[PDB]
Amino acid sequence: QNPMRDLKIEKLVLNISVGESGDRLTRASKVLEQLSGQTPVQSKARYTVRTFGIRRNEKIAVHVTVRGPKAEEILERGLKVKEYQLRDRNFSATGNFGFGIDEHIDLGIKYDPSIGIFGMDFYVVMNRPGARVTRRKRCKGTVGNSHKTTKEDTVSWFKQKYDADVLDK
Amino acid sequence: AKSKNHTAHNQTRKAHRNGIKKPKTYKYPSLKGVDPKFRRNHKHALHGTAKALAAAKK
Amino acid sequence: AFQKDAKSSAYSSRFQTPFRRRREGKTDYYQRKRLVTQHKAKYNTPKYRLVVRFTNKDIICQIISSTITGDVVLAAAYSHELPRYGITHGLTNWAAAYATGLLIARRTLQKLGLDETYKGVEEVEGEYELTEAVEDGPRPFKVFLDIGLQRTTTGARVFGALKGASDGGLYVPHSENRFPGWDFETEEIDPELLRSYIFGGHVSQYMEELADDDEERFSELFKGYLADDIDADSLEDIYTSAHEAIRADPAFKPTEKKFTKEQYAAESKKYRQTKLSKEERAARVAAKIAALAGQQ
Amino acid sequence: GKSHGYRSRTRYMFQRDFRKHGAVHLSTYLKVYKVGDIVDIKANGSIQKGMPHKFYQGKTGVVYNVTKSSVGVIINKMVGNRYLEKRLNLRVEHIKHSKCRQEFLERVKANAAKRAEAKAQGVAVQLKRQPAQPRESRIVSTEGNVPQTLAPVPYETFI
Amino acid sequence: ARRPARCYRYQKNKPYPKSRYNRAVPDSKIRIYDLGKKKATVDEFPLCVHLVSNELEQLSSEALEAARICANKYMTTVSGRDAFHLRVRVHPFHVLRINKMLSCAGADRLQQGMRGAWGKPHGLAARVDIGQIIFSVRTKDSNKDVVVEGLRRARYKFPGQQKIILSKKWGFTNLDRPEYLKKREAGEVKDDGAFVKFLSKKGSLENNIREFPEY
RNA sequence: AAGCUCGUAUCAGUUUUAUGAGGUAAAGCGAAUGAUUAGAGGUUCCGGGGUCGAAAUGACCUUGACCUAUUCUCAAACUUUAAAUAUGUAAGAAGUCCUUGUUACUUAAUUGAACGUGGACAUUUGAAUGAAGAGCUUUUAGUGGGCCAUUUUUGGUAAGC
RNA sequence: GAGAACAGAAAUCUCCAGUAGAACAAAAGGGUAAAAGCCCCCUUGAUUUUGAUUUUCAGUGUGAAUACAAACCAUGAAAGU
RNA sequence: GGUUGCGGCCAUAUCUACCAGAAAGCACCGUUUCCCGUCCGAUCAACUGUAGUUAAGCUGGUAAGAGCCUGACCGAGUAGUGUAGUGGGUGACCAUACGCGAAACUCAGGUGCUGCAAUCU
RNA sequence: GCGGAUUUAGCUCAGUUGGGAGAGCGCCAGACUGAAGAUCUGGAGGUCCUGUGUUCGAUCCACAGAAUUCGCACCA
RNA sequence: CGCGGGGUGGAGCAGCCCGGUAGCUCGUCGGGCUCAUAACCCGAAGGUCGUCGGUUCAAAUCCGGCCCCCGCAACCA
RNA sequence: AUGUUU
Ligand SMILES: [K+]
Ligand SMILES: [Mg+2]
Ligand SMILES: [Mg+2]
Ligand SMILES: [Mg+2]
Ligand SMILES: [Mg+2]
Ligand SMILES: [Mg+2]
Ligand SMILES: [Mg+2]
Ligand SMILES: [Mg+2]
Ligand SMILES: [Mg+2]
Ligand SMILES: [Mg+2]
Ligand SMILES: [Mg+2]
Ligand SMILES: [Mg+2]
Ligand SMILES: [Mg+2]
Ligand SMILES: [Mg+2]
Ligand SMILES: [Mg+2]
Ligand SMILES: [Mg+2]
Ligand SMILES: [Mg+2]
Ligand SMILES: [Mg+2]
Repeated sequence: QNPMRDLKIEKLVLNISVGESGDRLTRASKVLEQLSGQTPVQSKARYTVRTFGIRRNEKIAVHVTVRGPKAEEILERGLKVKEYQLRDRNFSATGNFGFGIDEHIDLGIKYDPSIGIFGMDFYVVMNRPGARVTRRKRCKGTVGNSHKTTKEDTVSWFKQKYDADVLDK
Repeated sequence: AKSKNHTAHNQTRKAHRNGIKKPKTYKYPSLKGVDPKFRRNHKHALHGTAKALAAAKK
Repeated sequence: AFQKDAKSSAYSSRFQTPFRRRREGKTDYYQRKRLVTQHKAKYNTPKYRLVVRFTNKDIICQIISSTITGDVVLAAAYSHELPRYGITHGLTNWAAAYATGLLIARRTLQKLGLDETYKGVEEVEGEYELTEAVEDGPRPFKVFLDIGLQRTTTGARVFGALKGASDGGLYVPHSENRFPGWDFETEEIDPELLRSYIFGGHVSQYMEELADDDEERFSELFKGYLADDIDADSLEDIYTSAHEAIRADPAFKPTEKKFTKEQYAAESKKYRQTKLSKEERAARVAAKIAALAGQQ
Repeated sequence: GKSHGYRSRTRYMFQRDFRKHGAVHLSTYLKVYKVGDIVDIKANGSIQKGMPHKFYQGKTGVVYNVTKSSVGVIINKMVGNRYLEKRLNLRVEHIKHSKCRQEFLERVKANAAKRAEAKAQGVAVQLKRQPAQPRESRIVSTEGNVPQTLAPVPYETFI
Repeated sequence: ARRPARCYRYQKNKPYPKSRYNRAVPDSKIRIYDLGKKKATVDEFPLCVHLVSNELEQLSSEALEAARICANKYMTTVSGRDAFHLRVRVHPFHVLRINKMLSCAGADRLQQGMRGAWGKPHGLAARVDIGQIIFSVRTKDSNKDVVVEGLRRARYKFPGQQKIILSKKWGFTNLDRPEYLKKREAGEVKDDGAFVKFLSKKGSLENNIREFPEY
C-alpha cells in the first residue's frame, strides 16, 4: 500500500580519480566512457596538497553520471564483482549506497593493453518519484519526511531487488 | 612652542550675534538643476501660453 | 530531531525570512523591480507586463500593472479558452501559446479601443516585425514580456506567446534570436520554420512520423486526436481557423458559474479544519497531564 | 593622520535595520514624487548609487526635480551663521514621503468642512488648535473606592 | 615593580579589555573562581553570605587573589575544606596601563616626557559598582559565623568599603529560601550539577514529563 | 560707520502639536561576534591511551575534547533592544477646492507634468509666547598666543599637566 | 554530518543540513543569496560634448562622487542596466 | 470557502515533529521527432494531458512545541538622564528638588492579513 | 630607551615559489691500512627561536613577543 | 635623455666582423695507470645561445624591441 | 709531482 513511494535508482555515478593528469587520465576517461556510452567529464584538482603531484585545476579525476536502464545494467554488472553482497557501512544515511571495484576489465571488453587496467567507483543515488520537487527551478520544495529515502529502506530495497544481502553493522 | 589646536568655543555666540538667518524663501524659485528636457519643453509651453493669453484679449 | 534538524533558538531568532513569494519560489524580485519600476518623470504611467506562465495543462497570459496595494490585471487570457475558438488538444504547446498571445492581444486592444487601428499581422508568415505606430494616431499599446522564472531558450513557448501577442497588435519589444527557426550560426531566423511552429507544424510532423513509426505510441499520445478524428494535416487549418475566430470575437465570455460562490464556499467549508480555542488547548493539555494518574 | 571620507563615521547610520537586509520592497519604487513634495532622507546602505551624504540622514526637504530614478531635493544647510540652499540628487530608495504635513492637510480639510458647516448652521468657527488646557473641576467618588493608606516601606537588602 | 593600587583605584578610564587591539595583556593573578565543595548540591548549602562592594572602584586581580586565598584558608582551616563553596563573582577584565618613566637620572636626556605617553598593559582589575557582589559563599546554616569571619578577613585585602550581607536566597539560586523550599516540595527542581534546573509551565509536555516526574 | 527699501508689517539661541532621524547612557550575553567561571548529561565513530581483551573499543577506568541543557562574570574599536539632552520638517492666501488653455515633454490615450486663465472661501488667515520693527547693501577697524568654572571627556600615577 | 577501490586527516565522486558562520584585489567598516558571490556567453559606458550637483569648503581650487541632457555604443527576449 | 496566475506588507507568514485534504486547480507524473541544453531529457527545451498518484510538493490542522508578533501599574517610575543648590561625603561617590524615562525580566494573548483576474461539489 | 639588523640537526649555514626541511664541518656504522691519522661510502641527526592566529596545508604567505648584536643616546 | 659595449653547458670561455654549423679548460660521473693519490690517458654527462618578434632554400651570428650590467655625455615643467 | 705517524 504505497502508490508511488517506489525506490528507484535516481542515478549511478562512475568515478576514477587518477593521481596524475598524464596519459593515465585519458586512459581512465576512455575506460569509463566505453561502458557508460557517454562522454565523461574530467574533474580538476582543487588544491596542491601533497603525495600526489596534484596542483590547482590539474584535471586529475574523471566521472560520468548514468540514468535509466543503462544505469540499472551497469549497477547489476558491478554488483557481481562484489558477488551481490555489500557492507552495511556502504549505505549512506540519506538512502544512497556505493562500492568500489578494481580491474574493470573483468566485464565487457578485455584488457586491451592500449587502454590498460583501471579501478572504478560506483555510487548509486536513490530516490522516489517527486524528487523533481527539490531540483526544479520554480517552486523549489523539500521532500517530506515520510517520503525521504533512508538507509533502513534502501537496504531493504537492495535485498528485495538483485536478491542480494548485506553484512555486519 | 605648542599652541591650541582647535575649539568651537565662542563660535555659536559669534554666529548668534547676527543670528542664524533663514534663507529668504521666494516664490518662483530658480530652475537651475531641473531636468533640461522638462525645461526645454517648459519654455515652449510658456511661449504658447503667453501667445494664447495675449490673443484671448479681443 | 537530529543534531542538524530542529535548528537552534539563536538561529531561529536571527533568521530573516525572504519575501513570501520568494520563499514559495514564484517571484524573481530582482527581475520584478526592473519590470515594474517606472521612469519617475512620468508620475502615473503604469508599466504593463505581458505575464506568460506555463502550468501543466494550462497557459496563463495576463496583462498586469502594479500598484502599492498590489498588481492589477487589465486583461487576462487562458489556454483553456481555446476550445471556444476551436482548439481542444495540445492546450500547452507552442501553437496554443501563440493562440493565447493572439487572444490576449486582441482582447486588450478591444478593451482599450485599439482593435480597428493596429490590426497587427493578420496574414501571418512567421516574419520578425514589431507592431508599428500609425501616422497621426495613437501609439500601439506597449507591454513588456514577463517570463517569470522560465528560462530564455531558442524556441520557448513563452516566446511563442510573445510572438502571438506581437502579431495580435500589441507593441511588445523583442528580438528574433529566441524564436524557433533562429539560425544560431548566423544573424537570421528561418521564417518558414517559425510559421510552421505557429501553426503546429512540428506537432503534425511528429504525428505523421509516429504514424509511420510504432503505432502504439501514436495511439497513446494523440489518443484524443484519433478519438476526435483530427488528421495531422488538419492542424494548420485548425490553427488558421482559431486565429480568425479569435480576431472575430476576443470578448471573453466567462464560464456560466454553476453552484454559485455561496454554495462553493459552503461546500468547501466542510472539509476544513478549524483552529482550536485557548480553552480547548488548555483542556487538551490538562487531559494529557491528568492521563498520568501515576506516570502512564 | 585624520580621516574624513565621504562615508566616515557612518558605520551604524548606513546599516540595514537588523533582519531587514536584502532587496528593497517594490512600494519604494512604486511611490510617486512630484516637484514640491516634502520628503525625509534616510539612506539605504544597500543602494550605493544616488546615496546622500551622512549630513542629510534625517533631514527633510522639498523635491525640486524629478529624473528617471531619482529626485532633486532642496535642503537648507546651516553653514556658519546662515543657511545655504543645497540641491541633492537622491535615488528614490533614500527618500520617503514625509508625514510632517499629512496632519496639516487633514486639519486643512477638516477646517474647510467645519467652516462650511458653520456658515451653514450658525455663527461659530473655533478653527485654531489649542494647547492642552488645565483640567476642569471634577467630583471623585469613594463608593467602592475608599482611599487606601500607603506608608513608606522599611529598608531591606533582599540579596 | 608593581605600582601601588591607589594609582588604579578608580574607574577613570573606559573599559579596556584584552581584545584584537591589545594582544599583549599579562595573565590575571586570580585564575580560580570556584573553590571549596564546588560540586555540592543546591540542597546541601542553603545559606549564602555575600561580600558586597559599597563603592564604585576597581579591584586589582592581585587583591582578588589575595582575598580569595585568605578567605578560603580561614574557612578551610576552621570549618573544613568541604564545608563551603566560595565563588569569586567579579572578574578582572579591565587592563591597566603604565607609562614607564625611566629611573637612572639623566632620564630626561633619553626621555621625551609626556610625548607618546600611551602606556603598555600593566595589570588587570575588576570594575565593581556600588552594591555589586564580590564574593559569594554558600554553606550550611551552622557554618554562618565561620563563613562571615572568612569574608571579613578577605575584606582587609580590598580597597574601599565592603559589606557582609546574609542572603535571603537559597544557596546560589535566585529564589528566596521559602520559595525554593516550596518548589522543591512541589517537585519542580532537579539537580543538574552543583546547580539545579527548574520545571517550567512552558515547552513540550513530553519534555516536561521526561524531566521532572513531579506528576 | 554710512545708510537704503519698507513698516495692515516681517521673524525667534523658546514652548506645544504632528511627523522624522540618531545608536550614546542604560541594558544584554540560558541572543550573533569576541572574552570568561563551574559543575552536570551524552558522544567508546568520543584523540585516544591504560587495562584486560588471544584480539576489537569489545567491556570498563580515565583524561581529553566536541555536542546538549545549565551556571559566574565582561566589551571604546560587540550587540537584539534602547533612552534623557540635543536635532530635521510642518502648523496656510506663494493656502485649499472647482473648471479648463499651452507644450516640441510624457501617455495606448487630454493620460499626466509644469505653468497659467476664470470661479469660491478674511471675525480664530487655521497652535503658544515674544517682537526699542522687518528686510537689504556697501565699506572698513581690531582680532586670528587665550585662559577659567560646572558638566561630558582623552592621554597621564598625577599635576595650578 | 553520512557514504565510494587504491584513497588515510588533506585528492575525486554523492546526498543531506547549512541567514552567509564564505567570497567580493588591498586596510577597516558598511553592503550583497534565483546576488554584488562562483561559472559561462557577448563585449568596451574605462567612449563624446559641455553644463548642474554632493563632500572637503571661503560654500575657492583639487580629488572623489551623484543625477540629468545631447550622441554613439554594449548587453539582454525584454523591462532595463 | 478551496485553488491558480500576478501581487502588497515581508515569520502572527519562519522552523521541527505528526495528521488531514471533497471538487477544481496546482502538482508529481508519461515521451524524445522537432527548437534547445546537458557527462547524464536529472535540470533546462519540446511533445502528450494520453499511462498513473495525492506518495511528495502545496494547503490546512495539531503541539503546556522552538522562533516570531502584540499588549500590560509585570518588572519599573527602577537603570539612565536634562535642570538646581555656599546639599552630604576626605574621597569614591551619594541623597534631595523640578522634569523626561528605558532594556532585560514576568505574565497574558496570537500564529498571516489582504489587492486584482480567473476558476471550483 | 630609539633606528637597524639576524635566530634553522651538536658548529657554520642553504632555506622556503601558499611544496617538501637540506649542504658541509661534526657523530655513528662500514670500507682501506699491520694499525692511527688521513681519506672514501653510506645512515641517523630538528618536533625550523616561542605562543596564537590566516590558512587544503603552510619553518617557510603571513602577528606580536622574545634571544644575540650593532649604531645613537646630544646643548647645557 | 643620447651614444657605445656586453649577456653562451656549473664556471671562465672561443664561436659572430656576411648560415654548411655550437667548441676549448676546469669542475662533475666511470674505468685505466700507481703500492696509493696527482698529473696524464680513455670515455660519459652537462647549452641549443639573457627574453620576444621579423628577414631568410634552411639564422648564436643579421634587424628591431624588452630586461640586466658598465662607460662617457645631457638636464627650465 | 705527493705520500704523515708507530
Ligand atoms: K576593605
Ligand atoms: Mg600651557
Ligand atoms: Mg592659535
Ligand atoms: Mg532574469
Ligand atoms: Mg539605524
Ligand atoms: Mg583616561
Ligand atoms: Mg627638566
Ligand atoms: Mg558611535
Ligand atoms: Mg555601557
Ligand atoms: Mg600674534
Ligand atoms: Mg544574475
Ligand atoms: Mg582625497
Ligand atoms: Mg523527465
Ligand atoms: Mg520543462
Ligand atoms: Mg498525503
Ligand atoms: Mg511557543
Ligand atoms: Mg549657581
Ligand atoms: Mg718505535
